[PDB]
Amino acid sequence: IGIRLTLPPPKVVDRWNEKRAMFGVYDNIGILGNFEKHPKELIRGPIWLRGWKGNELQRCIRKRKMVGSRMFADDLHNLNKRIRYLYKHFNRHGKFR
Amino acid sequence: LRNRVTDRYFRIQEVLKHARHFRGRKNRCYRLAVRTVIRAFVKCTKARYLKKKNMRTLWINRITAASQEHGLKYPALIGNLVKCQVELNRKVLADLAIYEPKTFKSLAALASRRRH
Amino acid sequence: RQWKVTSEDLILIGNELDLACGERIRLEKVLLVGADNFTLLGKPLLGKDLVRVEATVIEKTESWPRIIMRFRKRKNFKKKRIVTTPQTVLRINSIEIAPCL
Amino acid sequence: LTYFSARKGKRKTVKAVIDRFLRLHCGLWVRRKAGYKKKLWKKTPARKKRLREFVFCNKTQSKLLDKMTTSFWKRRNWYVDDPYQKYHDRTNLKV
Amino acid sequence: ARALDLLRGLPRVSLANLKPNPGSKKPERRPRGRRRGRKCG
Amino acid sequence: KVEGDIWALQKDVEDFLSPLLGKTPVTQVNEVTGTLRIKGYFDQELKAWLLEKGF
Amino acid sequence: KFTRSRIPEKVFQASPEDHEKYGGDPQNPHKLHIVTRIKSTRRRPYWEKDIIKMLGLEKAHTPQVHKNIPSVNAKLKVVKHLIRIKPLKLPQGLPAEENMSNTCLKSTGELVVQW
Amino acid sequence: YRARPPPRRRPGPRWPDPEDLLTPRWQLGPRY
Amino acid sequence: RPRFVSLRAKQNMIRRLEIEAENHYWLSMPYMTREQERGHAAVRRREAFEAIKAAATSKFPPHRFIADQLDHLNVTKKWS
RNA sequence: ACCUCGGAGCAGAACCCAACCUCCGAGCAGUACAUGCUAAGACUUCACCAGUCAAAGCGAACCUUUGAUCCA
RNA sequence: CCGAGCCUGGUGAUAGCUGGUUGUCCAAGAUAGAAUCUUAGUUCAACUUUAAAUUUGCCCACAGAACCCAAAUCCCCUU
RNA sequence: GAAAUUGAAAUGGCGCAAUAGAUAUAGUACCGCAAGGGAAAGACAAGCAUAAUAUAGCAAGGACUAACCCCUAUACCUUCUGCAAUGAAUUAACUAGAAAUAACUUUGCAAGGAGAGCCAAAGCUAAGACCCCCGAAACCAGACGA
Ligand SMILES: [Mg+2]
Ligand SMILES: [Mg+2]
Ligand SMILES: [Mg+2]
Ligand SMILES: [Mg+2]
Ligand SMILES: [Mg+2]
Ligand SMILES: [Mg+2]
Ligand SMILES: [Mg+2]
Ligand SMILES: [Mg+2]
Ligand SMILES: [Mg+2]
Ligand SMILES: [Mg+2]
Ligand SMILES: [Mg+2]
Ligand SMILES: [Mg+2]
Repeated sequence: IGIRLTLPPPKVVDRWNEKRAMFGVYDNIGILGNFEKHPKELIRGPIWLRGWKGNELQRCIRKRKMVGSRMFADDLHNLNKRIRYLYKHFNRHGKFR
Repeated sequence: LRNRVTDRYFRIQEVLKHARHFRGRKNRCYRLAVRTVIRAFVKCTKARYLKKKNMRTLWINRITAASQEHGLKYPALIGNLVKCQVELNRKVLADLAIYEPKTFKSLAALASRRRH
Repeated sequence: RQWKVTSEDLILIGNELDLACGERIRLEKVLLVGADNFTLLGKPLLGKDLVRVEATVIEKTESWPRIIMRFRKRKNFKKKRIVTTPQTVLRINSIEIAPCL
Repeated sequence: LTYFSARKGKRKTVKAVIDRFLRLHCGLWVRRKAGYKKKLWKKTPARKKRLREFVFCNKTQSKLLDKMTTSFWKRRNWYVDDPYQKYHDRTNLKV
Repeated sequence: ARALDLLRGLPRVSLANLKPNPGSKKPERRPRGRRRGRKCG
Repeated sequence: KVEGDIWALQKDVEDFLSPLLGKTPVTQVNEVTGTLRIKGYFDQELKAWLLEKGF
Repeated sequence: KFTRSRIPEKVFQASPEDHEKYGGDPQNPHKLHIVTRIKSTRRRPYWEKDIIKMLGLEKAHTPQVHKNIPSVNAKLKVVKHLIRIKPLKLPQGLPAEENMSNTCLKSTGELVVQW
Repeated sequence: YRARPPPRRRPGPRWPDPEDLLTPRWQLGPRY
Repeated sequence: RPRFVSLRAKQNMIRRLEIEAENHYWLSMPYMTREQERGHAAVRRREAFEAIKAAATSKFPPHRFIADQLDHLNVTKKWS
């Protein structure tokens, strides 16, 4: 019974809408534009992870460092608790030493 | 629930179809069905030895009956046929006993003659 | 194996024979030939001059799926395999004997 | 050790290792012998000579020390008059 | 080069034809199934 | 950085290196990347040989 | 303790009665053994298992030809309770290249060049 | 479609207004 | 519970003992002496180990072909 | 009562071992004050730590029982 | 529900302890010394797996291994 | 676990879709003296009935003309050295391997690599692969309670 008895409504995808059609444009902004701009400057997203990557602990540390003062109170409390938990887990748990 | 299983119906049915002829809830409930289906398949796999073993026992019983009809014992029949270089196997000898009694009579007479 | 055979009989070999369907064949290892009133016994084989048993490849099939399951309790040991064996159905067309005794 | 520090997210160096072992760049670790300064008056001259020596570590000891130090301690250092400059590299080594 | 002639022969290179170089992508091992589940290593 | 018949280069390298080794050297020809990988260290000999060939 | 067994050399000194019984001439001895494993190496010491592997007798009832020389014989002595040894008999001599593919090992221990 | 204009560095010097509270302190000193 | 030895078990043991006695006899007559056999197989043994060493030292990654890389484009081959 | 080390039983014949256990003695004493310094090659108490032996060379003369790191 | 109330928070406390740890198929895969506030754990060793390099490895015939006063073992040309 | 020093530009979803996503239809109902806790839900599965049962037994398998009768067959998981012990009425849904130091593999470039910093005596850069879930008695802080 864990199965739907009707076909789901058809999902139509426009492969040639503007977003898909122009996807990838300016990814070579650096090597084709005399390196005035780095391609990572094209990234739109959270201010604390534009052109940067890390595990959950590093992401949380960076978020606290960069926008911690602007965070809501309980969100910041949750982030502090999460950093503490992730520190304990990554530095004290695991199969490997 | 980013990724959820949608095939569980078919995964369950693959086992339930083999369980459909069981007794009780073993034919309906997957938790019980899967255990009995595994046992059924293991029995099926192991029974290919017993089929061969029982067929030879059946052939030997039938040959013993047919040869006792002619006063021979099965060891005498088999051994003397071997000594006469007749390489008929037990399946064929049982078939001859059932369906060609005169041929089996000839074989029994030959075995007794060889013995004598 | 040894097959007890007569004309028009069907025989199921549990392997492929490298023969096209409808192809005629001579079964060369005849151990026994018998009639209502007499039988001939090879020691262990009858001669080619005496008997001629001919068959025809009627079918080339696979067997029904056979399950091989292994299970050992309390060892997380469970394995399943499905095997289909090639098969050939032969029809025995004729048995001929010759007066070469 | 600390695999991810709470302030930088970086792996930390166990400074007990740095205070005790010298790493040759090729991957060898040199150390002093334990007790080389202890109660020398009751040790034979041969034992004292053995204790005064700089000694290499095992493969597994070296692997442990490599894990316990970060890549900074495993770099090429061109010190002016390093006594270990010649020992920093291996020569005529087959496998 | 003969490789470019082979390209001329072959279908168009698109985003549906791309494949990583063999040996550059190890399979991911995850703890499901008889061999990698249970006590999960 | 090999262009053209990497297999011809492999044959030439084997011919040039077998007298040195006493056996035909074992090699891998990456035709895709245009590289030739030879087991063993022969960098100096191969550099001199390619200089003689004029590359 | 259980250890390797040192068989006294008198065990392997045939008597004229043995010669008559088994039909082998001590002068001009047979060149090759046919050894078959007839007993399981399970429940036997690791050294017997190793000797069986070395002699290539892993499969039971599968004849293996070996030289009748002291080293091979020492190994065979180590595993003599697990094997059957019979001399290889060559009534027509060793096979020639022409009939190398037409040989057969008769159950009597004779390699016949016709089959 | 036509691509949006390529991203470019803002030409000339960028002088943040010191009155704004959100301008970073490093953008106000003599080093900047 | 005690166990007892049957006539069949005794006969089986006797058969095995007879086989072993024949093994003793056939092992009692070496063809060569220990001094004669010394080194008579050395050349073949050396060649066999040379083959083993060659196999051990010839291990290397297999070749890679532009044809193999480019054949993957056929996954989108259609009928026009 | 013992906990470390050494010697003997306790292992008949390379080593290892009867742990637990039995007896004994050492946390040394005597000697010398090159009884120094260096250095090939080895042993090893089944890991490591530690512990042994040592040619050649240099220099004087002309050996028989334990404890790491840190810290002072 | 007091040998020390209840609630919230620190808190996903900690647990060398208990329990659980989800597709298919193949393959390799075994008891073992030391130290340890340590014997319900761990680290090293041994074993184990994968990849790699190279050349010898196992078995062993003699010869050889103590005086005090057994079965076997070690070692290695051959094979 | 620093600092000197160095100096980043600027309306969307490879998110969930009613056990998910907020606890939320709602801090409501309900529970508590109180502080507090805190929901549910809206659009031929199991269980039965049609149709109780037939000697014998992990309930099946080999079969068979034939359901049973014949023959073979000491449930599963986990924990024990191994069988005893643990867990499981059953269905549906949910429910548990997160990552670095090196390595290895595949690219790039190569005595140099890397889009400053770093490494380099073939290295450097990039990617791929690998480190679970539930559970105490507790401790402390601040409230709430005679
Ligand atoms: Mg497994
Ligand atoms: Mg002692
Ligand atoms: Mg040692
Ligand atoms: Mg109360
Ligand atoms: Mg926990
Ligand atoms: Mg296996
Ligand atoms: Mg302690
Ligand atoms: Mg414990
Ligand atoms: Mg909800
Ligand atoms: Mg139903
Ligand atoms: Mg229960
Ligand atoms: Mg009152």
